[PDB]
Amino acid sequence: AVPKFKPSKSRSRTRRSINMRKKIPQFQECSNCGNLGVRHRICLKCGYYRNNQYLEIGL
Amino acid sequence: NKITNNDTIWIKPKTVEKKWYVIDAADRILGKVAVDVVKILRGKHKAYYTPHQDLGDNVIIINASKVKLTGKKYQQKLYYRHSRYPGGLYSDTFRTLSERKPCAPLEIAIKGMLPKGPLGRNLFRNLKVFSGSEHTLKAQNPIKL
Amino acid sequence: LVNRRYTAKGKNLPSSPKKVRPIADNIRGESYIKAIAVLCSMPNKGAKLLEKVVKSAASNAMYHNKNLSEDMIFVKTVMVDDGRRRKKIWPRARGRADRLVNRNCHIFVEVDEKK
Amino acid sequence: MFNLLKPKGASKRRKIVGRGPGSGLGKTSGRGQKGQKARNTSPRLGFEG
Amino acid sequence: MYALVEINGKQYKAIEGEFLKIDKISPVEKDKLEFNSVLLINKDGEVKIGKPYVVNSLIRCTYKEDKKDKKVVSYRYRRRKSSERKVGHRQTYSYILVDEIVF
Amino acid sequence: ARAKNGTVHVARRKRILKKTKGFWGTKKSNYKKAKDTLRKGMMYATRDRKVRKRDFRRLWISRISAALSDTGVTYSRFIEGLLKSNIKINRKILSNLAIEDVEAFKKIVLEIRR
Amino acid sequence: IKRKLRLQLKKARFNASRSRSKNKCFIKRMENNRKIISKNNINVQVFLVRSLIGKLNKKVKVLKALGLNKIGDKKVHFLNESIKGMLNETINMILLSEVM
RNA sequence: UGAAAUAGAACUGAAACCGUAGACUUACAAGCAGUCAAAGCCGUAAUUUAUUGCGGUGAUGGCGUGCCUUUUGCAUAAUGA
RNA sequence: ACAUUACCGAAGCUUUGGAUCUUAACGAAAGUUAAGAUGGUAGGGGAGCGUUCUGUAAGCCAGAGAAGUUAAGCUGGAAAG
Ligand SMILES: [Zn+2]
Repeated sequence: AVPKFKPSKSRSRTRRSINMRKKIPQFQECSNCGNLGVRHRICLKCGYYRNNQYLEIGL
Repeated sequence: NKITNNDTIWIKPKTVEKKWYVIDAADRILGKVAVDVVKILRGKHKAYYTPHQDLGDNVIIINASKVKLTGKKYQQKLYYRHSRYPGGLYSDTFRTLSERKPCAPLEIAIKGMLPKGPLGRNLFRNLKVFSGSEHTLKAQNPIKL
Repeated sequence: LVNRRYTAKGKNLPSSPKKVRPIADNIRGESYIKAIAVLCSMPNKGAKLLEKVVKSAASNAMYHNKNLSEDMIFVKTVMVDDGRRRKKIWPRARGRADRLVNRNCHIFVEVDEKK
Repeated sequence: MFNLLKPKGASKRRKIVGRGPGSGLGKTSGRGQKGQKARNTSPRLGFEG
Repeated sequence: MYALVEINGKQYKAIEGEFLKIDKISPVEKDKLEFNSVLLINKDGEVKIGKPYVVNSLIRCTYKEDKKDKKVVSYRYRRRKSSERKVGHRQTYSYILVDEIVF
Repeated sequence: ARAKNGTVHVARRKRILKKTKGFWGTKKSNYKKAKDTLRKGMMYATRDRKVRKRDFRRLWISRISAALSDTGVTYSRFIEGLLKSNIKINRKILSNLAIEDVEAFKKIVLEIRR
Repeated sequence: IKRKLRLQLKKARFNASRSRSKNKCFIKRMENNRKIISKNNINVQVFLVRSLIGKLNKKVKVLKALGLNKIGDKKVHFLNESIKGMLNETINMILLSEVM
């Protein structure tokens, strides 16, 4: 239940690069402000979404 | 100044131009046919033969279903294989193997006699075996042997 | 190689380089707008740290080159090195103690005018 | 510069031992393999075992 | 045109205007060399083969220089015996420019 | 009289690492693995320097045997006639000849068959 | 397969795998050597053709008394009873030619 | 400001270790990872100029049971890092 | 199985250089040639490399760039320079 020999840097690098990989979220520019917002989410900059106000963005 | 190299000569494989040789196997003996094929494939008939690289020609075998054997081999020679599962050892006599795959005996023999490794596998890629007396590589004008 | 007029550097930031490098990979070579959007969206500590450094680098470039707006800039290079470490103790059973390393990272971003 | 010019053979060097394989006096350093003698000792008293 | 010639018991393929690297030759013979043991001559199509030497066929050369090769190292060591030996070496070679092949 | 100055071990290690440049993995930078691989490599170098002679002579023989496959002279018989007719040309030379100028080698063979 | 039997078998096969052509060459050499030794009071040249490694101690001593230490050793000797006895002892490792 | 600001809370800053960029190679392959041969590609220098060298990578072929202790004998699945 | 003529095949032998040692001869010595002899654990003998410090040194080389690290190239039979 313990490593038998230290793995090679190749194997460690391969495993690390494959696992620690985060995927980009999709985007779609807001119809109101033109910001690039996450697709299917309220715009975090102007608050509109499909031409409807839902937030009141502060500071 | 220039020096006359008195060293062994190596010919660049991009200046060697591979031909195709037709070999008939009718009424010949399996081992002899395979030996001839291996000698041609390996490049051992050219003055600049080299085991490093692939410099020999290609071979088309026709009439592969008419190779003759001697002795009781037709009834007794066994071709084994293992599925890697436990107990999964399957044998196949020459008769049955020939009927199911007419080209199998000669392909197996040539594969055994060729060298081993990436170049050996490539050499076996350089070989075409046909059961009948006709082949589809008419576009290459193969030289008969 | 660096046009050190156009770059930002953030030293000893509170995250591990192993955790910040993938986020850097996702924005290397992208346009500034796309990279800023990605870093704002993605909810990672490394994402926020890169956001600050990238915004600062773009600010420096703009300040020194007044005719360069937010949409001619692309993130040319991004480097994430490892920084100081601090060791603290995590005590376990039977009087056994283990040392519990905390890693920091350096972040270097250079922007450049787009193709 | 006047080069004292020592007479030859006037000072042997030493038998520095245990300083490498190439010197011929390597790991075991002239003592042999094991036993009482390999570890500093020999029963002195004109001993015959 | 070329010659297959033996020098000090080593074959070489001599061509006119063209250097040969051979084993070091004595300082005494650093002036002008004549070699009389020609094994084969190919002249513009037709070839004469000696038994063992083609008669009335010489090669005349001018000594040029001596030159050392790259350094090689002979190393050996005995496993778990703590013993080894290392020796350097550089072989020396002489360069001779072939003038004419008396054919 | 303390005699410490450690400008020696770094020197040994730098020479070893200089000679072990292209090796795979950790054998190119670590001192211990580089020294082990280098030492076995140099012994291989000696052995193989002696083996290269055998390898090249074997290659020459195979090339000669290939160049003779055309005619009906098995090259054991070819060496036979070669010695018997007192032609002291070399395996390397014949192998190279069969490539550079095939017709000269063929003429030699016609001459041997006597 | 039992180790006793396989060792015996491997040794027997190695022993039996000798070539009759080589044996005939050796027989011819032995006949030539005996013919030469049968002479008396001639100068004979002795070549050493088999190594000293692994041979009997007595025979190594005889060969070093003849003057041969390596293969390829050349020594001329005058055949009298002493040299004849030494040659007979070590006949299988020498090649005798005659010095006209 | 200073001679130096990769002297800015620290001289010189090596190796282990972590990266970025470029060159070549790698998804039919069984490599104590090195050595001996060796095409292609890249860099450079000569000979007027596509062939030789020095370099770096390297398809492919031959060979190859880490090292140190202790042993009649260790690749040993004996010890030690 | 028995005959004829061969070939391949090792670091063995021969050939081609180069190094050391011993003996013998030549030579005023120095050295030059003739012969053989140089696998090696335990162990014995001999010759060197490198490090620090002191005298030589109130010398010599350094702010026109010293030690130290780093890159390339080169040299010696090895340490190494
Ligand atoms: Zn919006």
